[PDB]
Amino acid sequence: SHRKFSAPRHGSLGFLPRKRSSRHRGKVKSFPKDDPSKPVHLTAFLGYKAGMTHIVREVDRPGSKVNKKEVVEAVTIVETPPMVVVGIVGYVETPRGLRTFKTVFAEHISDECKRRFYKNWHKSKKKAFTKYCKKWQDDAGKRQLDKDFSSMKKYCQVIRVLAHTQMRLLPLRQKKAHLMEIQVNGGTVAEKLDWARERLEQQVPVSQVFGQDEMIDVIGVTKGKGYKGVTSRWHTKKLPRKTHRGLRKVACIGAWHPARVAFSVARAGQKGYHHRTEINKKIYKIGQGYLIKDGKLIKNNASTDYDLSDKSINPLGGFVHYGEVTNDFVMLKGCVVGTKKRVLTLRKSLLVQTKRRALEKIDLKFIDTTSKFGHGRFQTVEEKKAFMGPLKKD
Amino acid sequence: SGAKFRISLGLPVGAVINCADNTGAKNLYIISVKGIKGRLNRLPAAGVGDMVMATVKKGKPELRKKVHPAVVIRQRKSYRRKDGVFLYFEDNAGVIVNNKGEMKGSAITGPVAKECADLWPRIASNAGSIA
Amino acid sequence: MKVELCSFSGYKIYPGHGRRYARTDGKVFQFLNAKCESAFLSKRNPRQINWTVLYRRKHKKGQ
RNA sequence: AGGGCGAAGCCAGAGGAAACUCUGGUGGAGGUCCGUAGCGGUCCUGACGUGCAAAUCGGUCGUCCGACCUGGGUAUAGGGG
RNA sequence: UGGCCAUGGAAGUCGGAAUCCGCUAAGGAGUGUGUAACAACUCACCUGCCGAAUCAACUAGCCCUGAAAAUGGAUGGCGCU
RNA sequence: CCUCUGGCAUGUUGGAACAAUGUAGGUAAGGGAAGUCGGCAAGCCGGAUCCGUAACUUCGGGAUAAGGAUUGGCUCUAAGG
RNA sequence: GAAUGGAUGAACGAGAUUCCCACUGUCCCUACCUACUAUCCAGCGAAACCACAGCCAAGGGAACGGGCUUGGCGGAAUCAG
RNA sequence: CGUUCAUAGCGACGUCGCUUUUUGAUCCUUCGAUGUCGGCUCUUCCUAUCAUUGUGAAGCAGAAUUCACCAAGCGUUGGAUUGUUCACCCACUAAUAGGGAACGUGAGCUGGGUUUAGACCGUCGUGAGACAGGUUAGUUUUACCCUACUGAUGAUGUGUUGUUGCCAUGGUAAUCCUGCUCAGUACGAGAGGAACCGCAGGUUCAGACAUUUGGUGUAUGUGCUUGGCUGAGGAGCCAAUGGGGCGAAGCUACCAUCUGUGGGAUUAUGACUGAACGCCUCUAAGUCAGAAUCCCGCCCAGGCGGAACGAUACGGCAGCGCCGC
RNA sequence: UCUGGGUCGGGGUUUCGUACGUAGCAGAGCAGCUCCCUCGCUGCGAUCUAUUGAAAGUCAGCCCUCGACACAAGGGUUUGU
Ligand SMILES: [Mg+2]
Ligand SMILES: [Mg+2]
Ligand SMILES: [Mg+2]
Ligand SMILES: [Mg+2]
Ligand SMILES: [Mg+2]
Ligand SMILES: [Mg+2]
Ligand SMILES: [Mg+2]
Ligand SMILES: [Mg+2]
Ligand SMILES: [Mg+2]
Ligand SMILES: [Mg+2]
Ligand SMILES: [Mg+2]
Ligand SMILES: [Mg+2]
Ligand SMILES: [Mg+2]
Ligand SMILES: [Mg+2]
Ligand SMILES: [Mg+2]
Ligand SMILES: [Mg+2]
Ligand SMILES: [Mg+2]
Ligand SMILES: [Mg+2]
Ligand SMILES: [Mg+2]
Ligand SMILES: [Mg+2]
Ligand SMILES: [Mg+2]
Ligand SMILES: [Mg+2]
Ligand SMILES: [Mg+2]
Ligand SMILES: [Mg+2]
Ligand SMILES: [Mg+2]
Ligand SMILES: [Mg+2]
Ligand SMILES: [Mg+2]
Ligand SMILES: [Mg+2]
Ligand SMILES: [Mg+2]
Ligand SMILES: [Mg+2]
Ligand SMILES: [Mg+2]
Ligand SMILES: [Mg+2]
Ligand SMILES: [Mg+2]
Ligand SMILES: [Mg+2]
Ligand SMILES: [Mg+2]
Repeated sequence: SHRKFSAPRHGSLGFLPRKRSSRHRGKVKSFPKDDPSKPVHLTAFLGYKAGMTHIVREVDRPGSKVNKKEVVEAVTIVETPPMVVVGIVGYVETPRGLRTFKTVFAEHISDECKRRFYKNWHKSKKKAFTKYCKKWQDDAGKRQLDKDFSSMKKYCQVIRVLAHTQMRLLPLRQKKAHLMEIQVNGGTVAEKLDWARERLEQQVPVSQVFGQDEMIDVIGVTKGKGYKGVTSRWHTKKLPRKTHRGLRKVACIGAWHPARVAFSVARAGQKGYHHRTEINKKIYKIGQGYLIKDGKLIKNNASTDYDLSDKSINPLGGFVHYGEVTNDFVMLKGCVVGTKKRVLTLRKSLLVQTKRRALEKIDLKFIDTTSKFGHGRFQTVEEKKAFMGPLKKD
Repeated sequence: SGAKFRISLGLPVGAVINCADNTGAKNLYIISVKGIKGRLNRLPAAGVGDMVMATVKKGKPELRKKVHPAVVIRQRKSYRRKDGVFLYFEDNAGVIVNNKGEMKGSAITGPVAKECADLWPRIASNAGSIA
Repeated sequence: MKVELCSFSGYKIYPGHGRRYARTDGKVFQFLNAKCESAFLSKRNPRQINWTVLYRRKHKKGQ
């Protein structure tokens, strides 16, 4: 018989094999369509989820009840120290797909990057790209290099730069810097390639990719939760108290007579550590890192035009389970995928953004900087020292 | 013009919020919440500012033994305002009302939540304190 | 962003944090955290409780 | 075990013209109540269900001075007890 | 020619018995529209133009409509004009 | 419930982890039986002292009816041989 | 329907119902924690069951096939569920 | 019948069908047993479409509407009584459409009901006993095998190894509503009373997350407190987590917060040019618009499928890469 | 050898709510002795004040140290165009 009282089914099939993702670094499954017209640029970046916090802002959507009313708002800090371009890699269209065609690597490559290429660095002699870099200083090699670049000019269509992180500049344990292919979207391929050939071995900061009040897509791996039962992993009803063989289950897997259990039926398995591409996360603040002209410039982070203090986005006692954000960072609206410390791919949108909400200009009023390691009540240490007065530790 | 925003709604069907207008009713047995499509097994729930059908369980015998519309005015379940302040109220409370939003009483004992005030003007007019 | 003061302890309450209570008498209290609010609801006279501002004013601490 | 209720009888005081009646005690009745050991075995339709167990376990329960519980001895044997 | 029956109004026109003559080139005592009822409109006979076939009613062949079921599916399959 | 006398080595094993399902315990915002055949299960209540105690009644009961208040520590007082 | 007993009825009931107050994760709606498991390891080590075996759709067929026909298809050895 | 008018909507007397969500026939299968109702829970299909998209119809002025077409994408709820299926009532709603899957689903539960044994009542029986007549009490076993599904190591290949990648094939997702505006406007004698574009939000669903609010809390963190025990103080411990305040981190909740997208082919339909048929016709050759559909996109997984690039065993015995013969 | 990661220490953060000791003319009262002084002195005495936002914990999965201490090319199995 039919099921009596209808109800929409639990969980989406558009997300499954609900298995542990192969990758850790979230792949960009599609870069935006390079119109050939606008100038060249990078489409993606690779940051790190340092931590959350508040903002306060005046909102300007006329019509709303909240028009010209200061709301608060959660935000993620994605610490994003500049990447280093160490390669380009040409692709060519085929009817089979999109074959990689030619990879030209830079001359010098950091041990940050070289780390990646060995499973055990302690034990290696660190001999990678050793016979490669010989090419970059002779007649023969330099000529072959030029012919490779020329061939890419003749044949290739898509060009991706290879860059990698500056694992050096982070509070993370790891030294093995994440590489990633990032796509150069812009003018003609010959122009496109000579841009990336100029950028080779060079820094690239965040502000060169992204701008403020820009919708971007966060790509990463979800905070993993191990083996989980069907009630956790699918949010199935619990069965009642009296159930004899347990109650965090599904009762009827399936009907008798497709005499197999279907792929659509809810089973217990891996919950979390899935790959996920959340879209439309507006950049409220691209924040300038600590720098030196005479003394430190720690202010330039979490100070606003209306606050004017001497904060950084770092709260008291740091971001928890992370560190100090001593580098440039972006500040997205809302939560994003994954854990603290997780490497996170940003990506420019796939989508022509023209909604009132997606063109809204964000002027921040106040960044909360109170500790997250307990219930914080002081924004800065100087404020605390004022409020408390002197302590026995003096 | 400007619409409501959702708020943590802690009056499922089965609550007896106290009538906070001068009718003569004391309680308001919420038998249903107006404008709820709802899902299997799920109780219809009315926060503050929500319309509601309401039997009176104790009070005058004019009102007893029939259904009236009503509005929830305070509620003990702490909702979050858009300015990031949570707010709760010490008591759940409402007012007997007609279809078109007018009170059938005349004066509201206690404060009304401004989520209810902005959305219900005739309630707001008879409300002494707001928020 | 009008920073308010905790009706128990005395500390300031920055926009994000804490909770707002609206008693039926028709007066409101702000609580920094639950710790304050619990002492308030259990009727603890904050001048008796050391860590509050009201106590330390009463006992002339600092200065 | 330990508690509760407090029946007859008894004392004093007060009233009553008498009949006798009230008030305060004392007294300690009962297949009386709570409740241990004991005896039992309600519900969880709990645990267990190739068990610890060919009927057990846990909590929860009924009863707990009486048609009470219980050892040993002794009587009744198969269309019979 | 408000023809007759029918008045509730049918002078062609809810219905029904009738149902012919004149002028005629020719128009039914009327196919309908519509009217309380008319009116007004609409539906032969003949021309003017154009330039050889035209049109009706049956009938039977293929094809199509008629033709709605639950795991995904079976001219055996692939396919086939 | 904790202790001495006396007695044991955790009831036929150890180690490392701390997933899902369980078995046995707990806690939960707002609502309060909307759950379910059914308040099943758990929760409320609980001791004592002081008040206060209904209908009904076989006048014995009902009755711990219900419903209330108090309770610690410390320093004293008075009363009982 | 009147000792095949009728009508009653205080007290009593692990007896059968219904409502109210209280109380609660029964539920809205699920969540977190603890212990013993389950898990991995050393040692030890059973049983039921067993024609052969073990991916499907449809067909026909003793009228619901793992095996047959026609199609889809098929990749060692395993772990927790 | 529908004032008039067979056919907007209907439809007698007759007639032709489909359907197996009714009940009968029947007895082919199973009696060395295929667990016998309902509810819960979960998935999937069908359409005979209640709503939602796109449209033709009216006895469609508007509003409300019934009739029909494409169409099953997405929905179709909360309760009172009843073991119920069914039924009815209240309430909300956009709508509270209908079914199938061994009348889906008991090694998934439950066991209220049927349907053993204990008992009561009525009627029947001389009686033992009977009763699709009522009542109450009554044991719901096993998975460690194979498959299927879920996740988890691996597998053959590529000389070995690592890299960054492509993408065959699978899956797939968004939903509907309110308010404001249009506007008391069109339309209508009035009564009443729309719509497109905007704007603001919300339902249900999905995917995350913990800044904040809440929950948990054996950090056994820090107080407080009962009974006991170290002669006491101090410091502690025991009472299967002694109890209780508050509680970091961490999990976690529409109980907190964030995000949810674009094309193509066309269907129904309405059209163009235009014969057939000197006219006329959406059609016959030819052309246009066209959708909750379908296919892709995004999104998830990634093939006994490929890719470019790196490094390729100094040695103490080594072993190999090219080249030519 | 971007000299490193680790243990201990130190900051920061944070949880709780002000440790022990000592002092006090604080302290309801009581006592002993006397100078029977009742602010006599000395003792008992919950609690109170001060020292003291004190004490204590704070990665084990919080943040910074570059202070102290050691320890850091080591082992085993592999694989060939
Ligand atoms: Mg259905
Ligand atoms: Mg059971
Ligand atoms: Mg925190
Ligand atoms: Mg339900
Ligand atoms: Mg049992
Ligand atoms: Mg078992
Ligand atoms: Mg044993
Ligand atoms: Mg033990
Ligand atoms: Mg042992
Ligand atoms: Mg033993
Ligand atoms: Mg609760
Ligand atoms: Mg129900
Ligand atoms: Mg119910
Ligand atoms: Mg019970
Ligand atoms: Mg009683
Ligand atoms: Mg009789
Ligand atoms: Mg007689
Ligand atoms: Mg009889
Ligand atoms: Mg078989
Ligand atoms: Mg007629
Ligand atoms: Mg049959
Ligand atoms: Mg079977
Ligand atoms: Mg159809
Ligand atoms: Mg069945
Ligand atoms: Mg089954
Ligand atoms: Mg069973
Ligand atoms: Mg039964
Ligand atoms: Mg029986
Ligand atoms: Mg096992
Ligand atoms: Mg002590
Ligand atoms: Mg014990
Ligand atoms: Mg057409
Ligand atoms: Mg077209
Ligand atoms: Mg189109
Ligand atoms: Mg695809």
